[PDB]
Amino acid sequence: DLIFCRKQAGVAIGRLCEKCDGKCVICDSYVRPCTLVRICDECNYGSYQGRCVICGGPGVSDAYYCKECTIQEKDRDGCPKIVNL
Amino acid sequence: DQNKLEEEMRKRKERVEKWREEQRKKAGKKWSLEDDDDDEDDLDPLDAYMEEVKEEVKKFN
Amino acid sequence: EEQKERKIMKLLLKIKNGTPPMRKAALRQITDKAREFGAGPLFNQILPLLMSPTLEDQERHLLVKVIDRILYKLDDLVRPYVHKILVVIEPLLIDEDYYARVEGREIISNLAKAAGLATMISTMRPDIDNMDEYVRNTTARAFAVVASALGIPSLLPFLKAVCKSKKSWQARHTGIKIVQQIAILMGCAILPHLRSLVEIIEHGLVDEQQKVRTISALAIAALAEAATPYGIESFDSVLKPLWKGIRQHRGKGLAAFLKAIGYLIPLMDAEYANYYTREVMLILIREFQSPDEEMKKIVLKVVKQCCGTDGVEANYIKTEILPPFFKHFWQHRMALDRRNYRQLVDTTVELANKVGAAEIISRIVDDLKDEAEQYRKMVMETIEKIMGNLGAADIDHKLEEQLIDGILYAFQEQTTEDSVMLNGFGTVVNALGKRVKPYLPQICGTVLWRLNNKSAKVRQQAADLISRTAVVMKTCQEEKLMGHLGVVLYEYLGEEYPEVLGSILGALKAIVNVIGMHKMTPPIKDLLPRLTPILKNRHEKVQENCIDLVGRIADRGAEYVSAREWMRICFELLELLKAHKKAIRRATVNTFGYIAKAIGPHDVLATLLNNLKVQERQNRVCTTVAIAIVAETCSPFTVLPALMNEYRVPELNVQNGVLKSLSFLFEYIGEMGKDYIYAVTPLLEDALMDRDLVHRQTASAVVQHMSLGVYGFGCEDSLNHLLNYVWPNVFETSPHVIQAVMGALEGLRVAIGPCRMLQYCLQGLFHPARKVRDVYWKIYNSIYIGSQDALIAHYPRIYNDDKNTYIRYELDYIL
Amino acid sequence: SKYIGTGHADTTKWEWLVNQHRDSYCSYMGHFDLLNYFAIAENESKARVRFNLMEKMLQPCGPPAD
Ligand SMILES: CC[C@H](O)[C@@H](C)[C@H]1O[C@@H]1C[C@@](C)(O)/C=C/C=C(\C)[C@H]1OC(=O)C[C@H](O)CC[C@@](C)(O)[C@@H](OC(=O)N2CCN(C3CCCCCC3)CC2)/C=C/[C@@H]1C
Ligand SMILES: [Zn+2]
Ligand SMILES: [Zn+2]
Ligand SMILES: [Zn+2]
Repeated sequence: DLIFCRKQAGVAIGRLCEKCDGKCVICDSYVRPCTLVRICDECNYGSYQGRCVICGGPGVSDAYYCKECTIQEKDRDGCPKIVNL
Repeated sequence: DQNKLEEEMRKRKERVEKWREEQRKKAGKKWSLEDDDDDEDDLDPLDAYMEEVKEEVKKFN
Repeated sequence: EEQKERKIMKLLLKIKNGTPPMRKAALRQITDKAREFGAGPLFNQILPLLMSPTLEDQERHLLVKVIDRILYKLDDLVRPYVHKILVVIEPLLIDEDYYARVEGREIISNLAKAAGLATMISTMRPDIDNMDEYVRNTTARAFAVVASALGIPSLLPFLKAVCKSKKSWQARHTGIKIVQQIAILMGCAILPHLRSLVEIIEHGLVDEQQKVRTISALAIAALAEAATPYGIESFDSVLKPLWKGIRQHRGKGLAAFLKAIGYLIPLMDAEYANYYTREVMLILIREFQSPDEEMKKIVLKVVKQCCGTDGVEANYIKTEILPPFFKHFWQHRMALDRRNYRQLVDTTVELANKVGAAEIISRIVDDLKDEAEQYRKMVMETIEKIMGNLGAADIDHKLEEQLIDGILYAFQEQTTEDSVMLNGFGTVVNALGKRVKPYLPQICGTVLWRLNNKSAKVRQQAADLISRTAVVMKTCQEEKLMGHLGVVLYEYLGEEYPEVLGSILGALKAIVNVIGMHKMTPPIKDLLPRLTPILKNRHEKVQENCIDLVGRIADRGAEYVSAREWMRICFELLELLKAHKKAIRRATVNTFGYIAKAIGPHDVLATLLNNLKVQERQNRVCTTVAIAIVAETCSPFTVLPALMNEYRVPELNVQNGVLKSLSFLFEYIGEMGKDYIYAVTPLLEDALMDRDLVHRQTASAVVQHMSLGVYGFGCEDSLNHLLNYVWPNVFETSPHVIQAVMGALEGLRVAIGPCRMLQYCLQGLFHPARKVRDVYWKIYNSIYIGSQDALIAHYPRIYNDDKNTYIRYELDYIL
Repeated sequence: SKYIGTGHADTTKWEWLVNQHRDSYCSYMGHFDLLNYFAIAENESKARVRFNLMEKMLQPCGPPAD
């Protein structure tokens, strides 16, 4: 049930927690963070305002795509928030 | 060295106090804009327009 | 049947405690169901559940969305219930929770759109004249929400009528409050209707009732704040009454009128701004002496607003405004007053930002020596803010002497360790720069006295000060009692408090990082063996600072300690690449790079290969990272032969480690790999011909990282050669192998181009077997989603049949 | 599957060919110098070529089978 949200991303910036701080959301790499992550409006609302996009804990820093995912334009899909059903 | 550091502090404190002594010799009702509470002290165009509206609502019903 | 529809509209429980798929399913079905259910039962049940005392936030959000959707469909049937809904949701608009307010406003907006304007007005009009002040506020906020939903000109007639009511002053008050709430809620969207609203509310400034005048002034201030920096022609019929009122009024109404003046002044030109400032300024100077504190806050805000415009120049300010300001506001009574303290600091900083730093700084710097420490911290805060915003250029000899003496006396006279004095000292010294030569002996004596003893909470603050000021400490060409300080910091290396040890290590690092290893007193061959046992401490600040210090030492003083101890230190650092914290990992990477650059790649690489052979998973992964680091700092030419010689061992689990190391190496070096693709190609061939599955999976990962690493560098020959060996693995059922194969194919799509991939897919797209078709259409869809545009030039020609035309004729044109 | 133009093991020749014709026409509308080439080749105004391509967008390759 690890599925990405894949909704139209807005102006909200994705956040990472203390455990996931250096990670890439899509491929889980740690090398060369390149592009700032954007999330949709339903992922950024109320109690969901600041939360890790990978796990859902309290965010502390910005989420980034890696250079490898940026080269393949994998930052052009929807909201990359991990959502469980 | 520690004794010298302690001395330097003592002298600075003494100089400040002397300067101060030298100077000294030379020399509510509560209200809020968030309330309408006034302090102590104490045909029509609204009905006509209301009558025009009431007429519209009655006609629709 | 009645409870029929109730039992079936328990759909809202289907949604409340339910799964997301059935959530949206029941949402859609209840949306289709709403018009037939009827608003009566639906609301009769939902408004209690929304009135539930312990509902959640997102449950409330989903309920609000349900309301939105069931309100859109049933449009004109909601009228007979509007009143009821309002009594439930006219609260939630003055709630201290922001999202509760957003949800209430959204609900009222959808309700106003569902119903009509006449219905909302007819249900909301009786509570316009109410005496309970709690109702007249929610009514005004709801009218503002309705105006924001249905538009301003649709409500303009009702407004124009209600604030001309001669029946009662409560109706006029509530109408003007509606205009004010409309401004507050809509912001800069009121600009096309500014003059209409202003002419609707302008006659209240001269009312016989004092509450109407106050609310009119507050509404004018709200409109002027929403309009900035545009709109002054629309505020023209208010300039005369407002100023006559500030000349005649006194008290609460005077405060409202002054707030209005202050919000209106920044909209004028230099002439009017300059002319109007003089008038309101004599009035404000008179009002400086007021006992009330709300009045003081308003006066400070107006002074800050007016002194920030162009029509007011520094001459008039220093001549008329500064003497009374500094005579009336700068007393410790202001310091214990926590309400207006920040306001005073901001007003003073923004005054200095126009009149010049020297005058403000002097007038308050004589006050740095004071019996009260609250008044000391206030002055220090203001001074360091001004210093950070403008600097110390026009500060002169007398002012410099006074500043230094004051900050020194304030540092020593300190009860509790505060960040205020620390930051003030730091920024003052940093702004003075190379100018403070003798106060450098003085400051060194002061920090020596503070660092000598007293509970290590003063010592850690002194260490922070050293860490932040050592740059200007040494750049002034002074190094000796710098070493005297370093000796004491060294002696303060055994500390039970990790917080103080972190600051000590930071100060030591800032010293050794700024003074040269040359001619410096505390020997490195003494500091480093004393330093290596601290690397095993478990505090984050201690660990980070220790790693940074060892890194600096290895970068500059590498020739002072044997290579064996460096090897031990790097083997110990190996375990810190697993840290849960990012700063620890960053510093560890840096320090490992420095140590590898220092002692040479050969021995560390031999040790790392031995360690990769014999350990558990996480340690082997960290060893792989370490090999990649060594190969990046010392060119991969020095690592690749020894790593490829290890693939020659005839034993599995050794070759797989070499392959994982090559994978991470290429991923880590990226563009640097363009010179090394020819060297690893036969090894990847061998690994791709192997029967072992991990061999082929890891070789595919290597191919992917190598492909994405070299892109635009002309390495297509080897990549096509390797694709010839990767492609036969598309008929693999193992999930990990096929995942790696797909990754490698999508990397080759970028490095090699989509034309080659389409050429590999063409003959299988229409194969008779369904397995081949499934695999090839998956690959083709992956190629098509990325670079759909390039494929236009690559499609093969397909001839027309009898029924259909397939040739693209435009591309056959020949100019 | 949600992206328009992708295929699967049951895709026919007609669907494939109309997909590539449709995105060919869109690529012609997008690129400024391809439309120049066509408008010089057939001696028409560029607005006319654009309108002709939009009109051809509806049913390229003729109506489907059976
Ligand atoms: C197979 C590898 C493993 O997945 C491993 C990375 C990781 O899974 C383990 C778990 C764990 C916690 O032990 C380690 C995780 C991550 C690391 C050790 C990375 O470091 C960090 O997290 C710290 C932080 O994210 C930044 C580190 C940094 C800058 O070195 C990062 O690499 C880079 O950004 N590089 C490496 C490439 N380098 C060159 C230099 C030229 C221009 C920039 C790009 C190319 C620039 C700097 C990765 C390092 C560690 C793998
Ligand atoms: Zn990535
Ligand atoms: Zn997390
Ligand atoms: Zn999302």
